[PDB]
Amino acid sequence: GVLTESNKKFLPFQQFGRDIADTTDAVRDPQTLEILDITPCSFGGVSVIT
Amino acid sequence: AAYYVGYLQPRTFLLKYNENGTITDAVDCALDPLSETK
Amino acid sequence: CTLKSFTVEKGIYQTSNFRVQPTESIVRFPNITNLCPFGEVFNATRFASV
Amino acid sequence: AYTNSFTRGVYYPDKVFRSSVLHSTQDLFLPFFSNVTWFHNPVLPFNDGVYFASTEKSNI
Ligand SMILES: *[C@@H]1O[C@H](CO)[C@@H](O[C@@H]2O[C@H](CO)[C@@H](O)[C@H](O)[C@H]2NC(C)=O)[C@H](O)[C@H]1NC(C)=O
Ligand SMILES: *[C@@H]1O[C@H](CO)[C@@H](O)[C@H](O)[C@H]1NC(C)=O
Ligand SMILES: *[C@@H]1O[C@H](CO)[C@@H](O)[C@H](O)[C@H]1NC(C)=O
Ligand SMILES: *[C@@H]1O[C@H](CO)[C@@H](O)[C@H](O)[C@H]1NC(C)=O
Repeated sequence: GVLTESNKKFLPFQQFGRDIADTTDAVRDPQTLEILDITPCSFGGVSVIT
Repeated sequence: AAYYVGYLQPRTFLLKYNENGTITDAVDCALDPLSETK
Repeated sequence: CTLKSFTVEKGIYQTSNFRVQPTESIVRFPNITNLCPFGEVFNATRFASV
Repeated sequence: AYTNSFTRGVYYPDKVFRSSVLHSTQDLFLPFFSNVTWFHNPVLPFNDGVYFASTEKSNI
């Protein structure tokens, strides 16, 4: 994915968050206690206008 | 001084998380039929 | 090559998918910790017999 | 010395952070509204798990 800085606050024993559909989005960095998010890489369909 | 000792069983629970990620309420599944519905 | 012909009518058509490929890999294990006392063994005062 | 267990013994099943989620899980737990043995010494069977609660002020 695409890691980025996050404004979410974890809990001091908690490792990594999840979502409603059981998908991982928030991963804590192991060394630094900064919080990182996950955004999937861009994709889509290609169409031809002719 | 006083102390209480119980025991643990493998029964399905339902948990309710909050905005910060703290467990605030839990419901048993095999206690009474209303909780079975829940 | 999608509509198997040489003439294409006016409209909109879907051909393929657009996708972004990853650039590199980053692995961050937990911080380092309790070492093994190997230097105690080799730099000892005296060694036992066989 | 039987005492009602009320609703206690709830512990975090694993290490995941969910917000406003009603996720339900299957694991070992203390049953709701059970009987616990009030004590005031001997050996006890461990079995699978145990919910040990203590009220004291002398740390003994
Ligand atoms: C492993 O842990 C040490 C100590 O927690 C980290 O060292 C700290 O790094 C921060 C980063 O800005 C500094 O502000 C502290 O002053 C450092 N403390 C010490 C005692 O050195 C170290 O960075 C961690 N390892 C990695 C790879 O990040
Ligand atoms: C979550 O944490 C914030 C931090 O101050 C606090 O204000 C809020 O009350 C907490 N939420 C609950 C449900 O306690
Ligand atoms: C023993 O001590 C010397 C002196 O510093 C050091 O260079 C050497 O690495 C030590 N031996 C081991 C096995 O670490
Ligand atoms: C606890 O023990 C009392 C006395 O024996 C009994 O009346 C009660 O039904 C018991 N509770 C449970 C949940 O078994």
